[PDB]
Amino acid sequence: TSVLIRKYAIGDYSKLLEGATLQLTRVFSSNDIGERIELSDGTYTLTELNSPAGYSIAEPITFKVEAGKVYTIIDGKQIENPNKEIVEPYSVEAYNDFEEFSVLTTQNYAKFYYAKNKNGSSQVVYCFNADLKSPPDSEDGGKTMTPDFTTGEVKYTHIAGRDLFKYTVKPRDTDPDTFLKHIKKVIEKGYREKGQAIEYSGLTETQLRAATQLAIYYFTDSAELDKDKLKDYHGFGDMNDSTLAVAKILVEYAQDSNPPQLTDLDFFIPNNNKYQSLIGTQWHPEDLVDIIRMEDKKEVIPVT
Repeated sequence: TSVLIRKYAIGDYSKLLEGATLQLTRVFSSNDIGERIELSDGTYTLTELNSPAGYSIAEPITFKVEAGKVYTIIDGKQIENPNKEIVEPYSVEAYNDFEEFSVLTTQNYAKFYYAKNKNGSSQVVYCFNADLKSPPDSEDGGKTMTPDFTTGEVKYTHIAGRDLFKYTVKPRDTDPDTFLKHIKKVIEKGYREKGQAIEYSGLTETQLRAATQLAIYYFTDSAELDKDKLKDYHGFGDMNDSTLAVAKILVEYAQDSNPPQLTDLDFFIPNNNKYQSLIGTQWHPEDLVDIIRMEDKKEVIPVT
């Protein structure tokens, strides 16, 4: 089974962290794409022999390879590897479709966000960080690559939508597994596909899309589903009463005790920390490989 060892800096996933001296029980230096290793079945340990400058030594990672599957093992618990990522990081395009015009109530929603799948199709995505920059504007609705993607200024890593709590700025939740369940349930009952059947009476596709986006913000950024609070909140002032009631339905479903009906979703992380990460609406496992992810805490010593 193929694995890629990747070193990251906690709180800034815009690039891999190079210069970490790492040891697999092989010694190597963490690089910018990852260290590829084909391994047969057994139990392995990754140890940071030396951190880069300004970073602390991370705890060792124990993982098991067994029959084409990888499992991370932390304190009496064995879980399927949460980190499944594309081999070429920061190489996928996402865009905001400026060609698409459709009102939320009276104004253009103007938040029609998409990611490009490997085969050139597109999937609806939602912003995961209300305060950060939306994916590059595309005047022609994704038909051509934006200059931000082509120049390499804004590109995304496609990962499996697991271990997502770390990407949030003001999470409502305190438990990452509960958080993941909430997110998967909003997506499940929300707007997933152009042309889908909208079952809520009177609602348009754009209105369900908006309600879905706000329901995501409810969990990622602790947005309040209150008309008076939404007045000046990222355009949601234009959301009508019926549409906010559906946002509330999405949230209340997500919060209920039932397990998510879907399994895994695509997620996308930018190579620019000013840009939002994005939660997807589809699942493309074909390009994802097992990552052994290790993350380093930056030190912050007061300059005296």
